[PDB]
Amino acid sequence: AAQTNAPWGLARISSTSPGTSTYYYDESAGQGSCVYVIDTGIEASHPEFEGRAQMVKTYYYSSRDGNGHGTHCAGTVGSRTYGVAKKTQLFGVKVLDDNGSGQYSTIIAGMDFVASDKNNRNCPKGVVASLSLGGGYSSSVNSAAARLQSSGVMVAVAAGNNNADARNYSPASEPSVCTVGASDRYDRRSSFSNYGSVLDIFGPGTSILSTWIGGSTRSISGTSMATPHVAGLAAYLMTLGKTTAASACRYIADTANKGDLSNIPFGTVNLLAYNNYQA
Repeated sequence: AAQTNAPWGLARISSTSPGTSTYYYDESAGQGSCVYVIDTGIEASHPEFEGRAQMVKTYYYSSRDGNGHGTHCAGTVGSRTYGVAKKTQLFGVKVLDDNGSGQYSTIIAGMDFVASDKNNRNCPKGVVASLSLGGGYSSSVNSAAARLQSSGVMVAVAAGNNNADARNYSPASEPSVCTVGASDRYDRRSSFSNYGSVLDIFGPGTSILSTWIGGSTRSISGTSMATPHVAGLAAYLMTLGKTTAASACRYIADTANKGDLSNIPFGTVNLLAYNNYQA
């Protein structure tokens, strides 16, 4: 399949070269996979989700995305127009309040919830979790991601937006999950994108156009918006049977576009998410 005038980030993960505008992808589009978006929630009524999005857990007075961040990332995972896996199921876990903040205990509880709730769902092609959130280092937030990953969920986490080594950030620094950094439309590391040895892969993260609350669209920048690109790709590749949850991060790393990024610090991997789709 092909999406003309796709968001540049979509076009980038189907292209070896920057600056293209068409998103090429297998038509299976992540059907049969599930991606938990652990965030502010999802405006599941957004027409761009076509009923493929639903809230399954909130840790606040409402399950509504009164922020837009979670709807934005869910859009990059599986929205019709702005999404990588346009057929995947999206489940919303609202661990961030409508101001984008959230305590560690509640983010651990949401990760612990996904690891169980997945056994309640139909995801024959496997389960992915996109975590477009972060904070200071925590062994207990790290271990929760490791538990979610070990339970059989592909865990993609943002590296953080601190222009620093991600090893001081959580869940970013947890070794076993897929720590995702942000690139930009000219194949540079995003000015804010964290780096370091713990990073496994880079994704489009600067000026990402996706869904927003109120049925609108918005472009925002952040490693939080690169994560859903890799989550979506993970669901995509898992639906294709190319990988599994346990090895999806390694596979995306092996099949990435190597060495395409500028201002990648020494010791940080130079790998850009890439579906390697051949029409």
